[PDB]
Amino acid sequence: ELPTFKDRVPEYPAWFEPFVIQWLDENEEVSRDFLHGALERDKKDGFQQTSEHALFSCSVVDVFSQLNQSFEIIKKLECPDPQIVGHYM
Amino acid sequence: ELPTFKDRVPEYPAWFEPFVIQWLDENEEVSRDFLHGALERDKKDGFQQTSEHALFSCSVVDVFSQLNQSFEIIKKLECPDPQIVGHYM
Amino acid sequence: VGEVSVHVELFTHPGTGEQKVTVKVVAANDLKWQTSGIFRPFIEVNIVGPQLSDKKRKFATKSKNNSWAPKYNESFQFSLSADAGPECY
Repeated sequence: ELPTFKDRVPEYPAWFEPFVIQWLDENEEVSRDFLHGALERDKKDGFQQTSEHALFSCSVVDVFSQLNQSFEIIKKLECPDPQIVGHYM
Repeated sequence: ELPTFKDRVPEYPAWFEPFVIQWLDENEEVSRDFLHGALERDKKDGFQQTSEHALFSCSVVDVFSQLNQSFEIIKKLECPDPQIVGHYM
Repeated sequence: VGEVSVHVELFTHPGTGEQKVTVKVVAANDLKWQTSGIFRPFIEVNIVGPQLSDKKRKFATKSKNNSWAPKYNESFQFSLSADAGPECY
């Protein structure tokens, strides 16, 4: 709210961005290990449909759940630099 | 790219060569005076190794930086006369 | 008091017909600053010209410890206005 910085896109997100990318990295690898676990749990479940009308099996759901938990951790930063956001994206 | 001059080694570098030579000279003096500076810093610092893996002291880095700056200018001329280039070299 | 190697690419931005100015800060050299302490040079780059109130006018390289010839290799990207030509900047 000081005029000097109301005048500007905040530069501070450039500081954290590598740590967010690191987090995105830790996150992806965890997510890929999770993906294999989920596929394999579903495979062990013989790939049953999630119900007789939910025609896909549960790993799909688990994965989207994970991906959303993950995405929301990003989204919760609301980085005011949209190019740094673009980089996360 | 005009046929008339793709048919030649360009003559314009011969215009500038005396100036590039004068520049190489000036650059040598600047390099030798820079060197004594770089060494005097390093000597006064008691020749600290630059780091625990850069087993050499800073004056090396200074000097090669100066040389590399100097070289890169010449190299960016890309003088199309190999004899003028040989002379520069 | 020294010199700065830059490589600069004006892009009459191939994506917009605005002008963007990429500035690769390669290095500095011959910095007349053999200081009474730890020298820690960094290079601020600023764009100057009309209609820049809404724009990031300033960048800086990282700093380099004890280095009168610090390399950077850091590439910045100013936006100019769309209206004012590059000769206004």
